[PDB]
Amino acid sequence: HVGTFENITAAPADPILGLADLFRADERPGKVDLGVGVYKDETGKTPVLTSVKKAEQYLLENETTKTYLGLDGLPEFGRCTQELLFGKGSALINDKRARTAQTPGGSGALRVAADFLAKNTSVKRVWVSNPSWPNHKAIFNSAGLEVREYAYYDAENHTLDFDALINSLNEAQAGDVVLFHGCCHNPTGADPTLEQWQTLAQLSVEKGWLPLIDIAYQGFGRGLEEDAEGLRAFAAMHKELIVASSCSKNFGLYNERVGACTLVAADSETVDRAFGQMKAAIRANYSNPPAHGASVVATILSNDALRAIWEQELTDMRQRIQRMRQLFVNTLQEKGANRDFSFVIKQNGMFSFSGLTKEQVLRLREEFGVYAVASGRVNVAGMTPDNMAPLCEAIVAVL
Amino acid sequence: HVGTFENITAAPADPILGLADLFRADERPGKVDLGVGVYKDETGKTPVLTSVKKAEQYLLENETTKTYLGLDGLPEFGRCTQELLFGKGSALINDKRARTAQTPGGSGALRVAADFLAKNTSVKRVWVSNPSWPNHKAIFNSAGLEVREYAYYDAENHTLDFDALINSLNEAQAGDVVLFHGCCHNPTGADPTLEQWQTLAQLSVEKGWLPLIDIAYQGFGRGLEEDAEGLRAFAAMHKELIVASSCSKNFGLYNERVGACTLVAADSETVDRAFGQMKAAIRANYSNPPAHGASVVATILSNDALRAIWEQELTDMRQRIQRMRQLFVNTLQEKGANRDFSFVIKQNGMFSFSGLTKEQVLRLREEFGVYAVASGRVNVAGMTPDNMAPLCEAIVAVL
Repeated sequence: HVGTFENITAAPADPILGLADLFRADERPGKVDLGVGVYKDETGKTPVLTSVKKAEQYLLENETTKTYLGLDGLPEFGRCTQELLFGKGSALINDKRARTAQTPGGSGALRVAADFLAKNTSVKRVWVSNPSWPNHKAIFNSAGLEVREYAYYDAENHTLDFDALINSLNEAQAGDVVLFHGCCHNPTGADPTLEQWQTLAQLSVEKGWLPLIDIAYQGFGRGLEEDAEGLRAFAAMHKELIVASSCSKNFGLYNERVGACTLVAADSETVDRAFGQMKAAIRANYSNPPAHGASVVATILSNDALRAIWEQELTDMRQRIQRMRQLFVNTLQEKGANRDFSFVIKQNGMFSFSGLTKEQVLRLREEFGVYAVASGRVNVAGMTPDNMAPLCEAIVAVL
Repeated sequence: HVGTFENITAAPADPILGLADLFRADERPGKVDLGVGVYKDETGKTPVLTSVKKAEQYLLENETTKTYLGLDGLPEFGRCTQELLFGKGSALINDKRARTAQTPGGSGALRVAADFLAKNTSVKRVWVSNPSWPNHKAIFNSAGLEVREYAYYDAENHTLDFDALINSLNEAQAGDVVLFHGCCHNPTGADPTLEQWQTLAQLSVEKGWLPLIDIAYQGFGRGLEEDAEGLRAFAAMHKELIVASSCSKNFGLYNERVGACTLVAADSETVDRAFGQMKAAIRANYSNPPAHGASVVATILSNDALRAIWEQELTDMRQRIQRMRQLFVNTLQEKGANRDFSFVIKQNGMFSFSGLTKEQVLRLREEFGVYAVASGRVNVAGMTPDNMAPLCEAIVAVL
């Protein structure tokens, strides 16, 4: 009998992993990795937040069981998540129109949403932005859902081409899902203004789309509340929506897999009915979600002092990112960049498209030891006041 | 337009939660919960193990980042898992034939295995015992795989009807997956002898089944090494295996979602191809597995002192369960039970089928506050020296 695994085709090499290997083997002292996918501080570290360490100590000292939680996880974490998303006192929460399942990361939430939609609704198609966050397609396709892209970023002029966006969405049908990044669009950093969000929300009601908001950077754009404005504009106008939220970045809890899938429906009866089926989707997957990270988040958010420490940590991250954005632009100008990069200070979060070609990206790595991903996406948190001049000189040299 | 969620039909109520609800509302003091699905100690608690607390303290002190690891999780956890499953000096390990992805519990492992099989192999069918763990069907069905049942337990006579088992498996085709519980069959507690495992292993090679060993109770039957005998009998004889392992029960890490999916193939290059695609299945699901529980397990197993503590704790759990089995039988006899329950003494792990009718189970609950599941499955870890007499008196009264 031939082996069941004998003829499996190798998965394509991960170009990201390959760059990471090359980088760690690179012995040049001047090397700089702008391709990284997580936050880094000024020293190049991705530390455990102090608020998280404190919460973990509290759990160490107080947890008396690790017995299974329900399929939807820790109720307190669900409540905290809904408040972050919709605001405390939200009419939506008061009307009991939202149900939240804690999931292993926003990634887990996206897959749970995908499986739930596939098994219980007529949704066939999910629309995502161009450029897309690479992982959306794999997740939705895995559940049997088609993924299509709508117009979003004007790469030549470095803008969110809103008119192109709206027009391209005319192709989306009632009952399709349209996925928007809540804030800090990954990878462009180009977000709708509030007016644009309101226009999108109205359009979604007129066209009958089911909005899915992927929000993994609440707090990295302009602030916690500001960053939720778009989501809330949608929540105000829609009877239904899905939110896949993450605490990986804003709590620095990446590997603990802390996020949630929130369902909103027209009324309590409907959302409860839907949620029962979402729980079934969870039962057929990983059964119940990992407690530690969600416990940490609930612990931080349900304590005034810890929460304040965390909010400052988040503000510090946001502001370092903004500083690097401004310093990048100014240093490019100082180094004689032959064109303007002001778009960088108009963009939110750790990622922007540099506008560099793949050839320029290659040249940057080979000649200058400056690493970016093929798309030209750079993580400004990979920049520091000490590495900024040489990396900008390098960029100017390849323009 | 409206409601994508409006036409969703209600999930059937799950009687488990229903029974938990009933139990919770039951204010009677004599309550005995034999329906629970986790280990409980003599005081009726599901504690965090001391070895685990020590490991968590060490992590708090030493961890400096929670940045994403690979989709396969923590390498050291993978290695320790493999060593537990296959033993020191395993030729299989020496030949580099195994790869392990840390997953969110054995449940996550089973789903990942299912998705990996569905997307990359010709497996159409997974065979499970009658009865088996209730979630197997949902998990495999979710991935598009049919689930079929093989004969296993003779409920009238309280035996693993091995001849019935073997014959029923003649229907399993080459390339089908056949799932066996590694030890402490859930829910019967009836395990194959080593000779029976060897017979199954040989049959499996002859018939070309892909064995999937679901092992969630290693150490609860006869001991760590003994409980792996079955798995190892399969490993000795097979070019390919999948193991879904869990640390939920033997480390008391239930809600941290610590388990693994281990692929074994004919050789290193083959298992690498398979493993790459398993990683893709993970990427389309929850992406990274949750670090905390796996870090705990790796910390314990890679330290001689901590490991020795953990093994003693595991022995204590195993031995308590065995003592309750013995005590249950002796107490029923002394209480004049109108029949023999001696089958309970030889069964392995925390579960047995009591043989009580649903009428008797209902009466047990309504009249005596003794809670079993409708199937008559009892969790003997729900028994204690203190509750044993009234428990057995209630049972005698309903016989």
